[PDB]
Amino acid sequence: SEKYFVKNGQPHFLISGEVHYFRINPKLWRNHLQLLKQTGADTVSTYIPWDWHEIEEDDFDFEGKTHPARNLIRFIKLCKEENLDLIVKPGPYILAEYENQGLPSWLLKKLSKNAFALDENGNVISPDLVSYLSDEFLEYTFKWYDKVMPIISKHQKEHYGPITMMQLCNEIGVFQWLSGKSDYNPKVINLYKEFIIQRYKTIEKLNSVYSTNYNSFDDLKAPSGKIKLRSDYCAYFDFHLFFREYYNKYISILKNKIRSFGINIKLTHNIPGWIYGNASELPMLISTYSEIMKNHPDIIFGLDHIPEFVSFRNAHSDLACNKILEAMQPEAPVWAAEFQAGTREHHVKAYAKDLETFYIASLAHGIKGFNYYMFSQGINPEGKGFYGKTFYFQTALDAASNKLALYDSIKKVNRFIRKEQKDLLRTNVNSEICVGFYKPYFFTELISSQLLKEKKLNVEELGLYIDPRFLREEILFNGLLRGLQTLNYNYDVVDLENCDLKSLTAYKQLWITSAEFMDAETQNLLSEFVLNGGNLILYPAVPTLDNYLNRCEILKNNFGIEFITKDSSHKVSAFGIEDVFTAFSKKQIYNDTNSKPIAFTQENEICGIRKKIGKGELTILGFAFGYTSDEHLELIDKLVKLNKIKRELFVSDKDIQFVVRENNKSRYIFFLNYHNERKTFNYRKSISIAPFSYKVIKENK
Amino acid sequence: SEKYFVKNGQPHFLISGEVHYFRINPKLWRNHLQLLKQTGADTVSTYIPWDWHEIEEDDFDFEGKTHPARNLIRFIKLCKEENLDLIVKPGPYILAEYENQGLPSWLLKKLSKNAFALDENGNVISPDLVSYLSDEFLEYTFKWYDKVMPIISKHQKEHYGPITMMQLCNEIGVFQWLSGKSDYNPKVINLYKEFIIQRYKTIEKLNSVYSTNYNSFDDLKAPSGKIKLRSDYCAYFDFHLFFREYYNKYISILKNKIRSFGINIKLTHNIPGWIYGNASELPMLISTYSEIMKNHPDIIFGLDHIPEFVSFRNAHSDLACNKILEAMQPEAPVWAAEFQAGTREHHVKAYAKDLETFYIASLAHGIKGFNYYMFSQGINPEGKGFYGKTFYFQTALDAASNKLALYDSIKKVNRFIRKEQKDLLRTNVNSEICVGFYKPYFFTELISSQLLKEKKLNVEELGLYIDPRFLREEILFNGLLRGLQTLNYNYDVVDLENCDLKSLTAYKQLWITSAEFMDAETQNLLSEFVLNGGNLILYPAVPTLDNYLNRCEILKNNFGIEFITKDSSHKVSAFGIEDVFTAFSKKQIYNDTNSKPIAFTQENEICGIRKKIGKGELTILGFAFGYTSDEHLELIDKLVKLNKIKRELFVSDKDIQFVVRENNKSRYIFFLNYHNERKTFNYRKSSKSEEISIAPFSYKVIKENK
Ligand SMILES: OC[C@H]1O[C@@H](O[C@@H]2[C@@H](O)[C@H](O)[C@@H](CO)O[C@@H]2O)[C@H](O)[C@@H](O)[C@@H]1O
Ligand SMILES: OC[C@H]1O[C@@H](O[C@@H]2[C@@H](O)[C@H](O)[C@@H](CO)O[C@H]2O)[C@H](O)[C@@H](O)[C@@H]1O
Ligand SMILES: [Ca+2]
Ligand SMILES: [Ca+2]
Ligand SMILES: [Ca+2]
Repeated sequence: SEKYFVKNGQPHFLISGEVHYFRINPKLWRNHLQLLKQTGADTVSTYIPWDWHEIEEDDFDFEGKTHPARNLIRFIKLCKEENLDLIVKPGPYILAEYENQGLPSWLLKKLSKNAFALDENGNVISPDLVSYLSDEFLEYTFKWYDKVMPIISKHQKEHYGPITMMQLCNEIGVFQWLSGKSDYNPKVINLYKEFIIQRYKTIEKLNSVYSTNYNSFDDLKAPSGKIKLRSDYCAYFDFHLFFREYYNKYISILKNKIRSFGINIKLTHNIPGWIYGNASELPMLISTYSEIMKNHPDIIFGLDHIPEFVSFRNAHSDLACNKILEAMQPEAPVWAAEFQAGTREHHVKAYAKDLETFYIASLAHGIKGFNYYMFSQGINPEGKGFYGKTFYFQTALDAASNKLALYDSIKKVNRFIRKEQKDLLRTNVNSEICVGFYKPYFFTELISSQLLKEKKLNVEELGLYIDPRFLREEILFNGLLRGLQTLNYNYDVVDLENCDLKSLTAYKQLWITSAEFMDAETQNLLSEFVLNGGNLILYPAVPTLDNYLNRCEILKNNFGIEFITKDSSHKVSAFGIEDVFTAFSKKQIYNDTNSKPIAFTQENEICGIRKKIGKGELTILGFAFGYTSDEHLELIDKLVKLNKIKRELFVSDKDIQFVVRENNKSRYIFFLNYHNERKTFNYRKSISIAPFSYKVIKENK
Repeated sequence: SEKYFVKNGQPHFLISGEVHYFRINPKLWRNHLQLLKQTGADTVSTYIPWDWHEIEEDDFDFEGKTHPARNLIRFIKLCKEENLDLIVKPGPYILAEYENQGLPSWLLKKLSKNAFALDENGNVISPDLVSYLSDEFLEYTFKWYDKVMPIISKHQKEHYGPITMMQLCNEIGVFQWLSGKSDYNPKVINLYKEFIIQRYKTIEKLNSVYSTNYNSFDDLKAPSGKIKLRSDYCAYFDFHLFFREYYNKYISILKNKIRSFGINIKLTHNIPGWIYGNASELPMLISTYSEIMKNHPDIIFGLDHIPEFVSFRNAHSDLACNKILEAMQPEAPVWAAEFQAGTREHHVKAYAKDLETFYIASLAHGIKGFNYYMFSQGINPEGKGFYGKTFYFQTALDAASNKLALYDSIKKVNRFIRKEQKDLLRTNVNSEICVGFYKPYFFTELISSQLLKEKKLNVEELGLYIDPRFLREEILFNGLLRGLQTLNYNYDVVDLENCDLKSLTAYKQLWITSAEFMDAETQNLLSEFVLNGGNLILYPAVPTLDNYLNRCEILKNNFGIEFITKDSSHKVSAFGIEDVFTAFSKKQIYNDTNSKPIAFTQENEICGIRKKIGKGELTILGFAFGYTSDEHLELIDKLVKLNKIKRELFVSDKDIQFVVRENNKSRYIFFLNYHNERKTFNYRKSSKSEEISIAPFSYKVIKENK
C-alpha cells in the first residue's frame, strides 16, 4: 500500500545532501563527498548551472579547462569513487541565489524584448525573467541541453552510472508567484486565445458561460486589472486553467528534448511555497502543477520544506503539505527535493536542535526521502552570488568541509532511519477522517495571494462573502488541518477532481470546507457519497454556484436544504458549545424540516443542522470557524466524535503531539514536543521530552 | 540622570499585575490580590468597561446590584485592604478582547451613521469603530465619565484611596490601524479643511507648496485614492499632520473632562504595534502620538509588549521600541503598560521559559516598570468575550486563582528586581552611538503600512526610489538597530525635531538613515553637527528635497557633495568588504573631491566617501543595506570602528548578546541567549576570562560591587 524508494530490491530511505561543486574548492570535492557518505547519506544533489558551463555563446567547459570548479566530469567521477548516487539539476533555471537565476549573462544581454515576460503595458517584469515558451529562449535552452544532456545520458543509472534522478528547470512559475505579475508576452496571450477557442469552440458558448457579448473570439483580450464583474472572474479563472496548461507545455517540451538523448532515469520537479517558516500558500503553488501531475506519472514532484524554526507556531505546515502532495501524487513517495539544512539568510537562524526535531517530525508526517538543502555551504565564485559571497550558513559542512553542529544531528537521524527504514517505509497512519482538496479554490496566484500585494479578487464586488483564499488558508490550513493535528486525529487529504467514489467510502467522515461555488461534478460526487452511506461534514456554506459563478444547486437540492443568508453576531452556539467565534456576520439559516438543529445564532436562528440522506449522514454548519480559540478545538472534537472516531492513544498531556505509524508487524509511536517546556506524561493504547524535542517508541504488534 | 519611578524619595520599580475584576468570581477577588502581592507586585491594573457598568442606557451598576462582578466599589476597597495601588482604565475604548471593544451594545445600536468611522465612499468601516470626535460618541462618553469619574476621584491616593494612575481610552488609532482603512467621517473632512486654511492662509500659498492650480479652498478636499502626483503626496502629508492634531484634540477633550472631577492622579496612555511577535510597525503608531507628547508633559505613555516568543527572530523589537519611546518621551521612565503574561489567543502559546527571558532582557534593555498583562486569567461573563469564553491562557493565575507555571517565573524576576531596584534603576549603558529618529518618515499610516488594505504610496510614480517605510522597517529597525544589538554596540535614539545640538555632541557617532527628502531644519542641524566637530554616518542618500518634495539642497551644499544617481548591480564593495548586497539598483555616485572613496559599484564608480568638514567627520554611503547577510554585520562593525568605539566585554561566542549597566556603585552584566543552542563561552571586560554555560532561550545576570 505505501510508496517508497527501493534499493537492492528493499525499501530504501532516499538520504541526499545538496553539495554545489560550482561553489566549492575542487581540492575539497572528495572531502565533502566523504563527509556526506559518513553520515549514512546514499545520494548527493547539485545544480549544473547553464551560466557556469556555457562561459560564452557556444563555448562550453565541463572539464575545468577555464576554472577548476567547471570540472563537472571530475565531480561525477568523485561521486562514483565515493559510492554516492547523484541527482543533477541542469535547469535552464536553477534560482539557488545564483546571479540571473542560472541564465548566462551573455544570453540575457542578447535576447529580444519579447523573449522576456511582459506586464499588461508590454514592459519587461525583470531583466532575468524570460517567457518560458519564447522561441529564442527554447532555442538557446535546447543548445545548452545539446551539450549537458550527453554527459548526463552517459552517467545515468540506466547505463549503471551514478545519476538516478534529474530535475527539469526549477520551481516552474515561482516568479509569477513572487511578483504576482502574470506574463502578458504576446506569445503567451496568443496561446491563451488558442486555449479558449479549443475550450469553448464558439463565441456563443463562451458568451453563454461568461455572460459576455463578443461578436467573435477576435474581440477576446487576456484579463487584466481588478475583478469588478463576474465575467472578469470567469476570464481570470480560465486564465488560471491556461497557465496550468502552459506550464505542462513547458515541462513537456523539456522532457521530450531530454528523452531524445536516451535519458530514461526518473525526472523530478520541486514545489515552492514556504515563506517566514509557514507553508499556508504552498497549496496554491502545488495547484499550478495540476496539469503536469495528471499528464506525467514519470515526473516525481518533491517538496521544498523551509520551516526556519520548529514550534507550535508552524507544526502543522509540513504535515498539511505532505498530505496534499499525497492527494495530488498518490502513486509516488512523498519526499523533500529541498529539505532545510542550515539557512539561506544569515539573519534567519537555523538551529541544529530545531532541524533535528523537524527531521523526526517529517518521518512521523509520512516523508519517504529527502535532500538536505544545504548539506554543504558554498562560496559563490567571482560575483555569481545574487545576495553576497557566502551561500547558506549553519549547514552540516561549511564551504571548506569543516563539520558544524548540524553534522552530528544529521548523522544521528540518518542512523535511526537506516536502522528502521525496512519497516518504517511500509507503515501508514490509520485515517478514518478524509479532508477534500477542491483545487479551484487554490487557483488564484494571479488575483489573490500572500505575495501579490494589490488584490484583484474582492468577492464582495461579485455579490459573494466567502473568499476562497481566506477559506483555504484560515478555515482549512491553519484551521481544520491545524486543529486535527493538534487534537492528534489522523486525516488523509483526497483530490476531489475525477475522484473515485470507492476511495471516499473507506473513511468514517469526509470533511468539505466549501465556498458559495463548487462545480457540478464535485456537487454530484458529494451527493452520491452521502446517498450511498457516507458521513459528510460541510461548512461554512452549502454551495449554490459553479466555478463560473452560474447557478448550480445539485448538492443543495439532492440534500433537501433550504436557507436564507442573514447577518448576526460573529459568535454562535454549536453542539452546546457557547461563544464559538465565526469569521462572518453573514450565516446560512437552514429550514429544519426533517433535520436536527445543532447550531444557533445569538438570536437563536438555526445556522447548523444534521440530517439523514439515503444511507448517509449530513452535518452542515452555516458559519466559518478556524482554530483561534479553545472552543474551535472543542467543536472539531465534537464533530469527529459524531461518528465515534477515536485517537490511537490516551496521552496525559494534551499539548504532546503523537503519530502512530503501523503495518501488520511493526508500530512506531512518534511523540513530538513543539513547546518551550520540559513535559513529563504517560500514554496507553485507546516519559520526559525536552523543549522542542521528540521521542520515538517501537512496538511489535 | 536615569528616569525612574520614585516612592519615599527612593528609586521604585513599578511592578503591576493586570487582574480583570469583571472576569473573576468576586468571592475570589481577594485571593487574586493576595497572590499578586505575594509576588512582590505593588500595583494592580484593570479596565472599567463601559459596556459592563452602563447595563442599559442611563442604567448604571458599580455596586453588584445586577451582577456581583459589577461591584467595582468592592474591588477598589479590596485593593486598599490588600495594600496594592490601583491603575484604572475606564475607556471609553478598552479593546481587551471584550465584545465591541468595551462599548455598550445599546450605544452602537443607537448611534447614527455619522458617529462611525467611514471609508472613501461613506460606508461604515466596522460596527464597533466610532469616529473619535463624533458629537454623539463624545456625548455618550461624557455621560459614562459623569458616572465612573466621581468614583475614581473619591478613591484616589490623595483621598487615602488606592488609585494612583488612570489610562485615557486605549491605544488611540489601534482600531483604525487594524481595520486597514482610514477615517473619512464628515467631522474629519471638515476639521481637515479648517486645518489646511489655518496652515496655508491663502489658496495661492497652498498652490505654491503643492504645485496645484485651485481657485479656492472650496475646490480642495481631504485626499483619497492612490498618490499619482507630488501634489497628492503633499495633500497626504498635511493629512498625516492633521491626524496627529486630531488625536491630540481627542485626548485633550478626555483629559479636560477628567480634570473637572478633581482627579489629580498620573494620567497614562498605551502604545500599540506588536503583531505576530515583532514590533517593526510600532514606531509608525507611536509617531501618531507626536502632538500628544509635545502638548501633554503630564500624560505618560507606556509600551504594550507582545513578543509571543523570545528568539533572534524578534530579539531587537523590544530594545528598538524602548529606545524610540525614550526618544519621544525623554523626561519620563520607559515602562510597559501591557507586559505580556500568558497569551490572548489559544493557538499562540506563551511559554513561561520564553517570557522569563523576555522579562530579564527588558531589564537589560532599560525598562523601569511594567504591568504583567495578563497576571490573572479571566472568564468572560454573559457572552462578553470578543472571541470565546476564556480571557487569556498560560497566565500567572488561572481564573480560579490557582498558580500556573508563569507564577514562579514572575516571583523569581520580581525578587531580583526588589533586591536590586535601588542600584539597577540608577544604572545606564555607555552609548557612544546615537541613531536619528526622523519622524516624518513614519508619517505613512494613511498611505503605506503592513496593515493598510490599499497601498497608496508608490514612490517611483513621484520620480523617487527610496520608500520611507522600506527605509524605516528594513534599513533602520530590522537593519541598523538589529545589527547594532546583534554586535553588542550600545546605541541611543534621539528625536531630530527641535533637537538641541548639545544633546548630539556627547556621542562619538551620529547615524542617520536618510531618504531623498528631509526638512530644512534637520538638514541644517546635521550640517551644524558636523561643522562643530560631530562624526556623521549618512546612508543611503544625501537628501535633496523637503517633506513636500520641493528642492532643498542645504545638507548637500554645506557638505560640498556632488553626485549623480546611476543604475548598477545590487552588490557593492565597501571598506574592502566585497559582494555587499544593497536594496536598490540606483546608487548615489560621488566625486572624490577632498574625500577618501571607501565604497565602489561593480563598475568601480564611487558610491561612498569619507571627508573632514570643519572640525567634524562625514561618512556617506550612496546605497541601502539592512541586515540580510554577514557582509552587513561586517560593514556596521567597520563603520563603528572608524571612531574606535569598543564593546564593554570580549565574549568568545559572537551569538551571545550582553548589556552592561552601571553607576558609581554597581555593574550588572546581562547575558542573553536568543538561540536554540546550549552555549558555553568565556568573557572578560575589554579594559582570567570567566566561563559561563547558558541554556537555550535563557539568561544569566552577574552583579559586581564597583
Ligand atoms: O531559497 C532557498 C532555495 O529554495 C527554492 O526556492 C525558494 C522557495 O522554496 C520559497 O518558497 C521562496 C519564498 O520563501 O524562496 C525561494 O524561491 C529553490 O529551488 C532553491 O534554488 C533555493 O536555493
Ligand atoms: O490583544 C492583547 C491586548 O493588547 C492591546 O492591543 C493590541 C495591540 O497592542 C496590538 O498591536 C494589536 C495587534 O497585535 O492587537 C491589539 O489587540 C490592548 O490594549 C489590550 O486591550 C489587549 O487585551
Ligand atoms: Ca500516509
Ligand atoms: Ca427541505
Ligand atoms: Ca539607557
